[PDB]
Amino acid sequence: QYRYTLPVKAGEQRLLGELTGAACATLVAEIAERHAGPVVLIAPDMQNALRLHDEISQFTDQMVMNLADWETLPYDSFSPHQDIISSRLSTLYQLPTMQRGVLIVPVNTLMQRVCPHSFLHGHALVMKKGQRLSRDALRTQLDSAGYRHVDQVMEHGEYATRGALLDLFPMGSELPYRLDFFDDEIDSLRVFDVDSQRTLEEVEAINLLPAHEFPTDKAAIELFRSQWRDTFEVKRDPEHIYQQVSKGTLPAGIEYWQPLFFSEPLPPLFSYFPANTLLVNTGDLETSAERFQADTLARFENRGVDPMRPLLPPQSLWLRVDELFSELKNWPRVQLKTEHLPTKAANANLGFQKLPDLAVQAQQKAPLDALRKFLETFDGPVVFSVESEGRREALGELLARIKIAPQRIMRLDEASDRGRYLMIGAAEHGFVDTVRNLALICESDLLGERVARRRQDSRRTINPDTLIRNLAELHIGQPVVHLEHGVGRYAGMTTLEAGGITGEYLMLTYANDAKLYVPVSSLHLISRYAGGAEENAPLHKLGGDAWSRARQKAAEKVRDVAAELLDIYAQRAAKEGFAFKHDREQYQLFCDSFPFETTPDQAQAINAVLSDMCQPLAMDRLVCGDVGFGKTEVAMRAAFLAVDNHKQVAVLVPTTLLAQQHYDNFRDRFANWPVRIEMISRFRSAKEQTQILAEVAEGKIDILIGTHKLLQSDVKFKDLGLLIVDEEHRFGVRHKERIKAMRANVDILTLTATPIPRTLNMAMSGMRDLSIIATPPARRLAVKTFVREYDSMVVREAILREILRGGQVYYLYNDVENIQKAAERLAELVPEARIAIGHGQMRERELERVMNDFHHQRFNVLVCTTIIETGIDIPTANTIIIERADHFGLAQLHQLRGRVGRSHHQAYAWLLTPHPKAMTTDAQKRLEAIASLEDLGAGFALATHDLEIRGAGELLGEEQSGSMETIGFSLYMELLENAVDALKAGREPSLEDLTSQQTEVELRMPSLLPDDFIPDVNTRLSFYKRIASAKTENELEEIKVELIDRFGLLPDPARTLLDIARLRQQAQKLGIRKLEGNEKGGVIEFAEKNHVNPAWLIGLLQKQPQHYRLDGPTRLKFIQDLSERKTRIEWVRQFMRELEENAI
Amino acid sequence: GNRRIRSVGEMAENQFRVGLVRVERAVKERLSLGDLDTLMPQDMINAKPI
Ligand SMILES: Nc1ncnc2c1ncn2[C@@H]1O[C@H](COP(=O)(O)OP(=O)(O)OP(=O)(O)O)[C@@H](O)[C@H]1O
Ligand SMILES: [Mg+2]
Repeated sequence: QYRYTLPVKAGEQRLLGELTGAACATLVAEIAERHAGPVVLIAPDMQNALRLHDEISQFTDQMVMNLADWETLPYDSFSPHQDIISSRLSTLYQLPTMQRGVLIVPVNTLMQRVCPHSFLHGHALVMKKGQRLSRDALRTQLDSAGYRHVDQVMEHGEYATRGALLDLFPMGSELPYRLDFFDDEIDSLRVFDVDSQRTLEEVEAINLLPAHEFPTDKAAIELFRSQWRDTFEVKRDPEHIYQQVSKGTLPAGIEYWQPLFFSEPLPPLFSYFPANTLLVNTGDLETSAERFQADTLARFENRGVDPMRPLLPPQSLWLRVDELFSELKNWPRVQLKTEHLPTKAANANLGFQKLPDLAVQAQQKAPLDALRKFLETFDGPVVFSVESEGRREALGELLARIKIAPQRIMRLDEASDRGRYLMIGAAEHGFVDTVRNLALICESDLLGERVARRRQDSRRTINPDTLIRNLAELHIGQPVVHLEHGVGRYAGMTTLEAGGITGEYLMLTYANDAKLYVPVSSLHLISRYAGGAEENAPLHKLGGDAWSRARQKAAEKVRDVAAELLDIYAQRAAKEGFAFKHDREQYQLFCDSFPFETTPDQAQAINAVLSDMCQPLAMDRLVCGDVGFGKTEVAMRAAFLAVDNHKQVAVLVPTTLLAQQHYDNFRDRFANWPVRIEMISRFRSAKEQTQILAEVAEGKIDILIGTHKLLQSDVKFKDLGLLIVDEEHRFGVRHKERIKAMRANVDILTLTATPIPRTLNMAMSGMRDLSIIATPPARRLAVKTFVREYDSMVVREAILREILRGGQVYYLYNDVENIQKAAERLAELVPEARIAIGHGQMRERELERVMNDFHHQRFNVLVCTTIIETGIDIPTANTIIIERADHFGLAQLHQLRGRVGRSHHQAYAWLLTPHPKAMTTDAQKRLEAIASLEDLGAGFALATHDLEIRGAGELLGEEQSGSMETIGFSLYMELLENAVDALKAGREPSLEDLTSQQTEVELRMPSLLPDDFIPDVNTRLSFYKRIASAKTENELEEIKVELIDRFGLLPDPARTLLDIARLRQQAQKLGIRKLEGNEKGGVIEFAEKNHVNPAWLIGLLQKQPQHYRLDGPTRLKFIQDLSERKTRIEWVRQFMRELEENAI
Repeated sequence: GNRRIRSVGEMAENQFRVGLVRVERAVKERLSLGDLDTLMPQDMINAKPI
């Protein structure tokens, strides 16, 4: 027995109470199971409907299905994307006889009118083999369809019923079909010829649906025109929809002139309902129907202008709320509402209390305190409802911390009196079902809230040294403090104009005589001086010296990159690769876990990657494929091959949010195989990194996803076997090579969508392989690009079109300082939306929360910078709005456009531009190019367009994109071959090895052999090797004299390099482990067994307190006026010598 | 009465105006970019396109 009775009568209601969040789901599951007939869930808004479509399906198994609505807005200008109609009609054809299941409609669709009968049981036929129907029923329905009984069916509108076999020549196609009803059932779908009557194919289910929502044939066009001349007025213009339809074409938003085509009023959709449904509500309807009617009326009057393209009244294409509640008194109804309903029949209360304070945080030494104390005091069962599959493991290793191991159940009524279970679904909030004592603890009840940004005391001081009461009496020349800019000199009253207002101002002279005028209405921002130096007061510069001091830096080309890159590649080309082992079935299971199908180009790229990894050479492959084509699953099916040989994949992504997304996706995909995946970035705190690094070094973590924090010289993999650069049109060069440098024979799998020109040319010349991806995966539609001048009405219409569909919006802004004001302005413009700010300059525990909540639909619009430029998935987001698209690269614009789409929904992307009197010519060229290439597979064409204009940079340097007089590939292969042969023969270690054991004497003062001095990169590299490997000062001097002979005078960088290597030679023998230097001083880092006199050390400290300070066990900070580099060098050498004479 | 003379002053002023258009475009972009409250005009205009 159950808790309450369902109603079965005309329109009697049942109010259910107290059902808190994600309990509407379990009630509708219970109702759908206990009811002998359909259940129609009338959600309050499409958003909720979509959410319910995922929640309900978790708690039962009846066919829960939506009703795919036109994703346009009322009286919009876009077509409903014909695929949608192919699923909007089919539902309607089954709806008069569905015998079980749940149909979810919002009131946006519920208030709409739909095709009114006839046309459906006239222009369609859906029939599967499990249609238990007779012959003469089809006979009379085709009779009503107007088909003629022809024994030799050859043309449209013909049917036959002879013996046991039934024939049709349908209105839609040109093929007749044989049916073969047996025993009140259909048994065959024999595609037989127009005349020969010979079966071509036997099928099980047939679909002949009209590809337009309204009839399109000539008679219906004439009817449309006649109704038009009845109601509207025809104007002579080749764009008026009267002449557009008459000429045969269908305009953009033609679906909103639906009722004209039919000459019988559109039925209110309720005629399509079965005999005995049971309308289950959610929230409220007599509040959301009214809101939608008001918005529809607003759109009708808004667009009830424009004599071109006129509109029907909303009564003609929508139910009026009065009619809608005339009809919801014609169905037996159950309302699920979250509040204590008092007492009566047709009313009931289901005790569904909210969960207690469940939250965790790393602040307490016991983080799992709320849960550990709740799960002992709970007599009932507890079901944990984790979100995905992989998240189970991310929740399975967290409840192991308090000795709770959850079984996995399938249906919620498998719970005991006492047990912990978890189930996988999409529920969003918990509940303590105190009726049957059970509890559901959704994963969003373990991550309660974030409460930081609680600040620090005092950002202002009031009435101290200078009250600043200021009834003006100040003299002229008297120093003054502005709170924001510092000390200036008050230079009198003045009068000014400011664009329409004449005001009085105070006159303040800062440094360089740059004057600041402050209003007299706001003189309280100004205080008197306090240092007691009214004659010795300083003077700041307004606006700082950021612009001035930024040119102080550079021009020394402190490091030569050609030698390093040549040595990296030369070490690469020498070592034999690893030839992975491939297990057929043990990778077949990994393939079977993929819930999709590999398109015949993705399965070609995957096969190439595997057959390249299983070769004795070293891969270097680019997987350039257009955005959203499933490039990442190539990385996973290569990562499985790698780590199945115990080989420590390392995935490298160029931003934090992409790192978090890839961490979640990899835990999802590797959710059963014993490979421990971890992510290292700036999200992970310093007590998590210091454990992840220890794990990696010991070799237990087997996939490590990281931002640039990965390549920071403290990350030592045990057995690295595969490197997956993701979104490599970033990273520069040194970041891409900094992981290849430590392990040469590693395999690199370089994933990108628009490769940056250097690594596109270098793929087009054979240095790397290339495996393009085309054939967009399943149901992707090319994103529609629109380029408009910025307009608040355009923004509002775009946002509402997306939101009332239920999706989400990226509103890309790309200016951090003004993004707060931009989000405020947006939230005042569109009150209907929910808006959050996302950019990579927050406290990062706020960015975690923001992009988590975005993934869980807790807000719609995300005002964001270009941190979302790198492959954030979010398959619901289907509208990007680029605020200022004029300054963005072609590759940048393509990646931003690729964020939307990602699923079967047609997704628009707007590139708002400033008004064209201030856009450069190159900007309109870029924008017209990116709007032209609005198709699929456009990524690689755009990349090879960006190359060829930008031109590939140095093949053996930094600076990926630019002409800039590279070295030739034909020269480069010869140079590399010479390096390979000298290296292998010689067997010298890599330059990086000479960097590894190098006692660091980073004194950040240039040290290299200049290019003109030794032009041959190979020979210069040989001197690098022989210098840094010189282990005697005599050997260094022999190098010096040989280099003097072979190339004359020694430039300053060269001789400094020699002296620095000398100091290395000395300090490694001494016990100095890392020595520094700078303009103002430096630090010397000793080893554990050093040759430093500690008595002399304390002597240094106590006779020079202004020069020597110990901060650390071996960190001896020295400070000296090292304003000349030569003085710096002599200082450090003399320091060491003074140490070595006292060495012990 | 239909052909007129533009000597040194008018021609050079035209080129100065051509430069000033690019200057004011750059000024507008630099203003609409962030962090207004610590800008100064010297760090705002470029003396290159004049
Ligand atoms: N063959 C396929 N058929 C259908 N869907 C696919 C197929 N391959 C991938 N997908 C889906 O398409 C989406 C593409 O995301 P994915 O990250 O895999 O590629 P991508 O987005 O191009 O890579 P990146 O994140 O670097 O841009 C994924 O959600 C994936 O589930
Ligand atoms: Mg990727």
